Amino acid sequence: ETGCLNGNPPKRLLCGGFYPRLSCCNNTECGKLLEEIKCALCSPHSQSLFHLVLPLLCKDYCKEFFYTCRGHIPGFLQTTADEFCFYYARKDGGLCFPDFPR
Repeated sequence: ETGCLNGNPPKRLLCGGFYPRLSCCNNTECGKLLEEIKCALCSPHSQSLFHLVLPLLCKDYCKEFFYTCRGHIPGFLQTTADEFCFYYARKDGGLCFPDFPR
């Protein structure tokens, strides 16, 4: 199931706080969330995470991201969390971002 957005699968050993052993590679709370989402490219399931360009978000994390970054991101005041997560969160509850413990 693992796969990088590159051609080759991940390599076991820089986003090391999220994917230390194997990978593909503001002071606000929204900034920390933007760091986490930034490190989604280095995920071993990044090819499956990417099927605003964001990985398939978990529902709870999608609500948390929307409410935490609303007002800092253009257009988040122009939509509800239900529609935003309807477009960006994964529905089946399977493999979603974040795919690391938190």
